[PDB]
Amino acid sequence: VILTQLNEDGTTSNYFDKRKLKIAPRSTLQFKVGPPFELVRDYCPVVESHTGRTLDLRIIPRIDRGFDHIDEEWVGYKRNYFTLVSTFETANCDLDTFLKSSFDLLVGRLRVQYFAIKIKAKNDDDDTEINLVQHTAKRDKGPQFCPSVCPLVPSPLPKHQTIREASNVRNITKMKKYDSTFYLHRDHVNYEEYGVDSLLFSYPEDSIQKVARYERVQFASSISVKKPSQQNKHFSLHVILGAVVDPDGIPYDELALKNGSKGMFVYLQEMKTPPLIIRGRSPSNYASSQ
DNA sequence: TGCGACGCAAAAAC
DNA sequence: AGTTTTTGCGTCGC
Repeated sequence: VILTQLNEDGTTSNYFDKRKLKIAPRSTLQFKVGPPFELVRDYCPVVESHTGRTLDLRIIPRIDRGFDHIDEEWVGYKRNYFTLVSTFETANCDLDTFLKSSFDLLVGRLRVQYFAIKIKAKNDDDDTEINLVQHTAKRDKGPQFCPSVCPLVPSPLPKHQTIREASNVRNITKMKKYDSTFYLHRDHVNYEEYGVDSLLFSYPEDSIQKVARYERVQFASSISVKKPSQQNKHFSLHVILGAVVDPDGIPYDELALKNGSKGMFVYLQEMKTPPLIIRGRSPSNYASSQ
């Protein structure tokens, strides 16, 4: 009834079918590693502005809640939360050096203001985009919002246990313990070490995330989860790493910038999950029906 | 059909 | 060690 896989950090992922077994909402059995991500493609090259060295980039994503591996399918539930986390790494550039340097896109050089991640959901069979929604912990007693673009600096991805432990922290002492894992506070660096043109100082806010954490995410309530044939639709979750540039023939999205003007989120790399099945609100999707 | 809404219930968080 | 918080899902009614 429960199939267990050992995670990289020694925790377990426990896959179970909610058609057959109902587990408490806050049970640790609800936390588990989801489908592995695969490269879709690389897009615009990035180079360091004097050396000309190409920056090696890699998205490092993981799903930590919401998806079970059941009979060779990855299965989520429309009504339930998923968590998708991601960092990126620069294999050829240590963070401290990276933040002091400056980088251009090779398209013809556009200066990179900052790096950022966004997530998307798609129908994996036809590439149609599907809306995602997020809640706060307060859920219906708080606002709903769409996943946002997250400025980030390169970092290793925290272990599954760390994401679990940090999921519902409010206590200040505990927040302090995790702060260095999730944030870089630019206002605490020695400004004299940095040039005006440095990458660190073109990030939009002083508090810069090291990890993009999309928690309490759902597929939009309007999604149709079956095809007309009654076959399940296949969905995929996508993580895109971009460079944000000043807009003043390559893939990009427009972005509401800090100064008000219309930025460009230029695509650098994209990864996606294998096909996902989403179970809808039908009673037959729940053990309560049996 | 199935969706927005209301809120029970059970373990985490403190 | 009691209270509050968080989140899967049972249910009503349109």
